[PDB]
Amino acid sequence: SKLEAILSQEVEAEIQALLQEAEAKAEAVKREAEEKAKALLQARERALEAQYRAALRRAESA
Amino acid sequence: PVARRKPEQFIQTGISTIDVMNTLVRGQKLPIFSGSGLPANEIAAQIARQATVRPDLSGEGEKEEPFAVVFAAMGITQRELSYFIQEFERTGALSRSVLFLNKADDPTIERILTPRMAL
Repeated sequence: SKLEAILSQEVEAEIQALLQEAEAKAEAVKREAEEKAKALLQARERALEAQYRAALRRAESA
Repeated sequence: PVARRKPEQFIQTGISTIDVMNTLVRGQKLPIFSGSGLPANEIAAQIARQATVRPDLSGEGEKEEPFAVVFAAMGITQRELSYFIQEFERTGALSRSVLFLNKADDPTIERILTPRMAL
């Protein structure tokens, strides 16, 4: 009765915490990836570009 | 002495050691004390590739200066030799340089001739 009303509401607010909790931890993983990759594609851009200009230099000097 | 003008510029050599404490002024006499079986040469070469004036604290740079070196040893091992060469071509600053080479195997005496010749 009133017994089951309180039991519902008690369980229901816990439901609301599980669902959001998993989700945000998923999104943060998702967003970690976006950063992780971005810094890598940048890092290999950097290195190759310098090794390009400098490479041509050694040729130019030849 | 009257003809000499006091030093006043310095370069960035890329190692703090010098570049903070001691300050490698242009046209200086710097001896680097080492022992055998220590990294004598390497460290020298580093300087050769990072040596550069500072326009930032002035108004004058390498837009007003090129750069160059003259190297000689006076006999060395072989192992030091080639090792040396590969850092001039990969910098490529070899062109603008002069090499005197006596290898440690020629008649000994020409140890005392050679410095001056280059100098």
